Amino acid sequence: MFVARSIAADHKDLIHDVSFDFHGRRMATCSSDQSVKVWDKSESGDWHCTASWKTHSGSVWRVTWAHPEFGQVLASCSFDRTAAVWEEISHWVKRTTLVDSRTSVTDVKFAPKHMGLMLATCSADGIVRIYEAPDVMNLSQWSLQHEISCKLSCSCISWNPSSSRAHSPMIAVGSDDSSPNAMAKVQIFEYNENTRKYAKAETLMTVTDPVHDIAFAPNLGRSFHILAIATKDVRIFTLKPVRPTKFEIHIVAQFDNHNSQVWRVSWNITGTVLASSGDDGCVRLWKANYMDNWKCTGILKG
Amino acid sequence: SYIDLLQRFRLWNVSNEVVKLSTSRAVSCLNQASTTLHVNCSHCKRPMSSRGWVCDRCHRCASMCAVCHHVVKGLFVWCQGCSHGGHLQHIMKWLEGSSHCPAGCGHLCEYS
Amino acid sequence: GSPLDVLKDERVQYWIENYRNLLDAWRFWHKRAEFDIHRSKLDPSSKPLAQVFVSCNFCGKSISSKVTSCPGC
Ligand SMILES: [Zn+2]
Ligand SMILES: [Zn+2]
Ligand SMILES: [Zn+2]
Ligand SMILES: [Zn+2]
Ligand SMILES: [Zn+2]
Repeated sequence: MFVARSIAADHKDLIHDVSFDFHGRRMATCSSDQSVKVWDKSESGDWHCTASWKTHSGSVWRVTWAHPEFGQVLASCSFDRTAAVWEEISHWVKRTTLVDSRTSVTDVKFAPKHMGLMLATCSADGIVRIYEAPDVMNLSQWSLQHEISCKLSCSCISWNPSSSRAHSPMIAVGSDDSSPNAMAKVQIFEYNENTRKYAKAETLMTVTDPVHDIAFAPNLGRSFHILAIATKDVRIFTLKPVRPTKFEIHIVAQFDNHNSQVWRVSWNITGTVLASSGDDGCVRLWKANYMDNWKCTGILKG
Repeated sequence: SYIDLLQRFRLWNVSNEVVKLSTSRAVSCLNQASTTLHVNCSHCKRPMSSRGWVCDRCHRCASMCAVCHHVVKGLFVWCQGCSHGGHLQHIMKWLEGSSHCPAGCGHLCEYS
Repeated sequence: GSPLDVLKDERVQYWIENYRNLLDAWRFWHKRAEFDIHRSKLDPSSKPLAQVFVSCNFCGKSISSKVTSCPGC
């Protein structure tokens, strides 16, 4: 039920990551030669360009957007042990740098809007840092708030998008160390209001192979959570709280339709279709059937 | 004399352009007699600063479009009966086709 | 028609907010305005959006009997 098309865009070098905005009208593509671009769209249905600049001293890995109720903020992280914040004055300018790392930075993500304007950043040394902006007037003033150690090399992070009044803020981080020894790879933390700190919640001991990406699912008023893991086989979990908070953990998907290593995972707006891009050059979409069973619903070739 | 004649014929867009450019001090200062407003925040009932759009106590965007739900940095149309409003043209377009307040408070904001 | 005892659940009021956010994502703004007009009538326990308001310069007390005169001053 899914078709393909080719978008009319020209790029000089290989692309590394692509992200969208809230409404789905803008775009940002980090490239190989340390250049990022903005791709705006018109009523007719075509993409034009608006900006292009060089940012870091090394390869740029991931870029992401921020909620419109704060501005037109972006975020990028590179191998040069830095992560920068941009804005829009029709020329983007730099407003802050995060130099407090001592090794390559691999991921940067924006916290949900319902808790202010915060930022999460993990390094290869095995540490995550939670930043914040006390005022939404000055984007040059940031403060380090929390510090979490994982004791393992970090590869991916993800926030919990739930915005209920009975769900504490929680984060998840995965590892990719290829050691012969068997150890847990995915960890989950949560923030305790009474003591104001982040504590370990659960460790998915069922996973020992390296993990390359992790993504949560928009809650949309559900009674549990959904998580997806990107490893030698795509896995889908289900974390449900039992009245740190105890959780019940299950498995509902162990697809092997790649014969390779999956590399990226991303959900849609409602939280019912999944996208997986592997090492065979094809993108496959999955979706739950009419009997709460996950069955593949389309193969797309590059 | 020129300004009075212009105001008789109801041409404000030129009358005020004369005041903006006129070389006399009194006529230039004639533009700034009680032409500044004071706006506070309805959640906390405290006056706001001069160059900001966020409340310093509640820490929430007090100037939100009732229609487009974005931040209003520029012009802000306001209603004196229910204290709801937003962007100029958004509200003007909305009221053309309906007679209810966009915020949804049961107020006929034009007396029908 | 449901009574005010059912609408006060913290689970019924999450679905409505999620629906409103979904509508705003697609920029169906007038549809959301109509939905809000319908909802504010179907239940009286909700609260319309809280915004700015103007004040009398000398009085201070919330202008909101000469029509160009402060209500209290
Ligand atoms: Zn306030
Ligand atoms: Zn608007
Ligand atoms: Zn109103
Ligand atoms: Zn009104
Ligand atoms: Zn007064």
